Amino acid sequence: MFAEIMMKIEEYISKQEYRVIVDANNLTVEIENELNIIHKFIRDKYSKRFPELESLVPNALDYIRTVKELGNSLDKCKNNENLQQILTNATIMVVSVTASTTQGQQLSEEELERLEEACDMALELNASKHRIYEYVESRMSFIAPNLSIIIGASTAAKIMGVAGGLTNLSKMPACNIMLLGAQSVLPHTGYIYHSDIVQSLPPDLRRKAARLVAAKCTLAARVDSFHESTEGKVGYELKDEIERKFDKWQEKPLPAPLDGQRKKRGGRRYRKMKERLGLTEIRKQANRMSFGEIEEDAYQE
Amino acid sequence: GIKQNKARTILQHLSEAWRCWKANIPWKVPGLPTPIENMILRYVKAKADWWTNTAHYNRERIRRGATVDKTVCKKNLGRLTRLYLKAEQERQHNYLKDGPYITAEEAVAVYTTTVHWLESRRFSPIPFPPLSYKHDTKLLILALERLKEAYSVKSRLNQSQREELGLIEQAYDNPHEALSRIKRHLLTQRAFKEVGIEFMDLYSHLVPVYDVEPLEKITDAYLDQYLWYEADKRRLFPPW
Amino acid sequence: AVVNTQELLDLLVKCENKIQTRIKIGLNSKMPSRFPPVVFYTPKELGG
Amino acid sequence: DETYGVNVQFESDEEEGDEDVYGEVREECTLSAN
Amino acid sequence: IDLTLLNRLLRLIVDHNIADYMTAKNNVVINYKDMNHTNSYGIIRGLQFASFIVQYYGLVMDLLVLGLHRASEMAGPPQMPNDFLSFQDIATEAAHPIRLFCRYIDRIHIFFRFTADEARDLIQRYLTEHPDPNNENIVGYNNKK
Amino acid sequence: VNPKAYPLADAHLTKKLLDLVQQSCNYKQLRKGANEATKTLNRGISEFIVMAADAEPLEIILHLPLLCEDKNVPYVFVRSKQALGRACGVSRPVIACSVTIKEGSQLKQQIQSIQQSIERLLV
Amino acid sequence: IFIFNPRTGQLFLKIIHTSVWAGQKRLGQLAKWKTAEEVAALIRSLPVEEQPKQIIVTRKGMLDPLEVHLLDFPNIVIKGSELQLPFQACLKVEKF
Amino acid sequence: SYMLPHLHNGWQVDQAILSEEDRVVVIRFGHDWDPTCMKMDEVLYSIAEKVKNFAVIYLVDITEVPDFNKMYELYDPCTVMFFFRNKHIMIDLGTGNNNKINWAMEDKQEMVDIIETVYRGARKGRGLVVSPKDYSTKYRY
Amino acid sequence: PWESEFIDSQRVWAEYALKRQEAIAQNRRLTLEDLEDSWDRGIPRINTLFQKDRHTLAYDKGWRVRTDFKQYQVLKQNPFWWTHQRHDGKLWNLNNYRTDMIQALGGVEGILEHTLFKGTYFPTWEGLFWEKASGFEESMKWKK
Repeated sequence: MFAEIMMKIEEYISKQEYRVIVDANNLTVEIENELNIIHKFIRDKYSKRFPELESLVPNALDYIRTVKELGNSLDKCKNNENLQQILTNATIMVVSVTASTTQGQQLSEEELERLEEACDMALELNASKHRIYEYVESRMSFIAPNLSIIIGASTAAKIMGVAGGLTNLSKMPACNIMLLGAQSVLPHTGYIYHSDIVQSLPPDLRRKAARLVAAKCTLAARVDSFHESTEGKVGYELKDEIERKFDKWQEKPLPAPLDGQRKKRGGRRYRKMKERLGLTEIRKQANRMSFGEIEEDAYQE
Repeated sequence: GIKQNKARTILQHLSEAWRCWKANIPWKVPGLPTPIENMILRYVKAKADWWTNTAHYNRERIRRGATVDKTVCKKNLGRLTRLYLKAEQERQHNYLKDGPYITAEEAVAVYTTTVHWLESRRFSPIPFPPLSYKHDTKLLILALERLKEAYSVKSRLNQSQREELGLIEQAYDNPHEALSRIKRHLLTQRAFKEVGIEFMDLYSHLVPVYDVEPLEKITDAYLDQYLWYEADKRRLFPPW
Repeated sequence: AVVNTQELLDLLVKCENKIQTRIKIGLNSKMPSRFPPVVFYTPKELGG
Repeated sequence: DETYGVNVQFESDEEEGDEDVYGEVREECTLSAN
Repeated sequence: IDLTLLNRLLRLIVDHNIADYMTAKNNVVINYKDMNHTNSYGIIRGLQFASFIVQYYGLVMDLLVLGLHRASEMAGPPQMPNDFLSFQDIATEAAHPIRLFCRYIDRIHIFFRFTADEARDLIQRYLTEHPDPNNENIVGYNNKK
Repeated sequence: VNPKAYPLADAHLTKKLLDLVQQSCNYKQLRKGANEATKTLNRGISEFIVMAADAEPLEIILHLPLLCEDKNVPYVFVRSKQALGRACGVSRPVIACSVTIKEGSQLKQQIQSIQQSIERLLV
Repeated sequence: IFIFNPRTGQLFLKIIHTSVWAGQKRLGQLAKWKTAEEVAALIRSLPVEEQPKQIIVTRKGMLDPLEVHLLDFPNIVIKGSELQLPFQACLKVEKF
Repeated sequence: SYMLPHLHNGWQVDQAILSEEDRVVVIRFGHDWDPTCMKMDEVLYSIAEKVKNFAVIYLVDITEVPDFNKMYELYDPCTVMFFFRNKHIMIDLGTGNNNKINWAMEDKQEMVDIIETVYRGARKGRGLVVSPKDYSTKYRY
Repeated sequence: PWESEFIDSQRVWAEYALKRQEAIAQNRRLTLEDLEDSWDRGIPRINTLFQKDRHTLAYDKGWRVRTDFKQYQVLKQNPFWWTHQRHDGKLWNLNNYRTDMIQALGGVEGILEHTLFKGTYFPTWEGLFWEKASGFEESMKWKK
């Protein structure tokens, strides 16, 4: 699949219809969980050498680069310029600290070369994913510029593909492009609920924001179903409107003490006016103190 | 020609920079010119040093037992609350800078001492409260009764306190939607709302007083009653 | 421990006279001579 | 019997001293380190 | 109270979701009128279960103060536990300098009894670590005035 | 106006159009909104679509002519969205309205006459 | 509400509908004061020659709301009864 | 600073009192550099737009406007006099004299309640109102 | 005194233990007629045995640490931070303080000579009552 898709991607970038775009996007969002598969394999196989790099480097690609960096030899947490390109100096400090006390046995040569080619194909998958991302953002900014500006060009390509192109994306309403890419995880959610610009806010701020991004991008979809606003000014204006509303959702003298004219009419509304708050009270033995007696225990109050 | 419009505004800029210093929030006016900004910064530093000094001096006056009135104590308590929260925010940021102060081997020493105690005691750990837990209505009634005891009526409670009374009497109405909501919070809620702080002004020292959001107060009160019941049941706390 | 602490018994009558003095200067700002204890110590049911 | 037609009387009753009505005393795996 | 250490210590005694709740409840924003800061180090002390967190963390620091051996002598065996100031045997009572111990909320009261040998060995260990050539230990000595 | 707004109703026709849209708002035959007009065109329950020539940008309803050629529905552009919005009984501007079919409703003769009149406008 | 005059036999029986308290969302804190306010509205309806000056409540939980709702008429006397009279027998006769 | 306005001669003061028909003319008689008048003007400034629906606040320098010194007995550092519709509103504060305030109160709510009392008793027509506090004792404990 | 409170609490809960086992022998419940001599006595008061909520209070564990930690939740300073009325009972009794206070100030009528009571011309003081905040505006407690 990677050859069939990405050699077409190479042919199309060397020239600088849309089925290759959607197939590339589906490929790369399968690349991320295939990279999760490769990362969990590398986590299980390297933890006999280092059972602590999973908790200290939980990021999958940084873990893959630092266990391709180290291997058997944890000597390379010392004065390492190559590890300084990967992790922070805090993370390098803490993996040097726990590489001083690892409680981990060395690997084989077959185990180290197996993990080495696993990390090398993991970097191959990462660079392939980013190549697909650059191509899909370039060709989606040419195909649908305003939708790519609003949502992000990868999600723009996803909702352009599952709807069936731009000219089917325009003649969809806003209430269906919200649920575009749907299917016990969250219900009535589409591809533009799991977008980064809809997850850039608290979890209860989410659903309404979907309806805000589904509507305006629908307008953007209609705006680039015909070939006007090729520079993307409608997308820029609408996206300023989107995050203006997002920032909108996110975070007198004393009166002159005249008395009342007065209530001079009674009954009707006024009995309800007092039945709200100053209603028919006890008016007996709740407002009284009973001069002689002590009814409670004496100083309980 | 310009000071007949501008002067009131720069007094509001003075008072706004001082309000932003008292709040530990950023004060940068972009349209303010930097010599005027530098003089307001200077004013705020002079008033800051005077304000800190007069808060500490009035506190030694109050704590020593010297005769003050209500507005001096009220004012002093506000000054010391903002100073104590500046020091507390500096303490939190020093914790975020200087790491956990307890070392990893120090933490596992404390931790293994605790696991050796709780293994020595044959301590069965307190489980999550089950769905038809036998005492969950009892502990809920004790929790809401305890939260109700916090209200003696001067008769005037604010919006949040009468909203707390409404949530308590609602949890009195249907205790099982309350218990399901509490167990949902204990399972999934990890981000919460801002806990209000103020300080009970005892004159010897300031006692912090925390106002938690009332749904969280109900979950915390049931959790408190549950864990204390189960830890007394499992003899977690030795008689010392 | 109150009956054993003489400093607390002195402080207790000092604070009691302070409360009574605030009551008396709520009555009249001129501090009286020989103010009757009956207005303080009468129970609240009987008016005090 | 049907007994159709039966009065109700909503009252603010049941005020007492919060002691017992009849004045009676009504009475009724572990952690392991490896 | 380190909330990472408090989380791990609470996961011993309570459910892990209960402990995660109790620790995440202490890592919230604390707010005065205009000002607010994230409370990441300490406990918030006015949560309703903070009474439990304090007595449990205080138990952990009593195991630091007493040791597991003297804490087990003081608590008794788990089958027949002791009450407050009681041991199973008077030999169990006299088997340590620490005779009595009462942790309040944060106040500890530790009653010790030494022989001449135990006292002078403790004094010699102290004056080995903190020597006092000046008899300068009398100055900062708090008394009950 | 916009040259892509086609066909454009003149003053007498847009007076009849807004009165028919007002009557359809009263008879609950009207779906306001470009998304609701798109929906009732897709469901095929739309008698006719009116649109607003002063919608900026126009292309957020210019998919609706194409839908009105794939569903055989008459479409026509009103001069301004404010008059059309007030003609739907809302104070907000509405750029696209769908007068829809109902079970033998009494506007069917007016709707048929306006359909025959606004299919003469696209010429 | 059975308002029985011993002397003139004029029984003012007020019909109280089901819809007054089928959906009222209230306690007896409406009920006592409601039967009191309606018998007071009967008193306000009649002229002063036909208004009573002595009112006897059968059930003892009504003279205290009758004290409140009849402060426009301090001339009238609201006493309880030691003898209760079976006006549910009026309900039992088919006509009433 | 003292963004409260100033009367610089007797005409400005007497026409500032005569200007208001439904608001209390609150006049501070004192010098802006005096510490007592500085605290009193801080209190009057912090409530000047609170009580603007029923009061107006004017500052008057004693050196600049010395003609009211004999009649109004302006012999203390700050005095605060209250007028309503040309009538001088006296206040039984408990200080012994009812005509002026003559010290600087530090509570701005007490000044709001004193102005509100003067307004309520002056629209009712009293020339003497009673303060909702007794200022004979300084209430320090 | 506290020493008296603890020896009477010890001996009175001892008497409750023997009375409880002899009332379990007689199959009945401990009534108010036994345990009437033990009444305002005991550090958990014997009063607390006769409460309706008592069974509920058998599940309120750690309540004293809770009342101590109420000072970090409630701004009102608690003078009874150490006890609760529910669990310990009322550990004091000032009813005879009030009676001996009335007798020390001169009796009821010896008190009332210092008052405007005889100016009210009430023939006796027994059937009287105050009106706590009724005033002339009908209290008007609730207003803006």
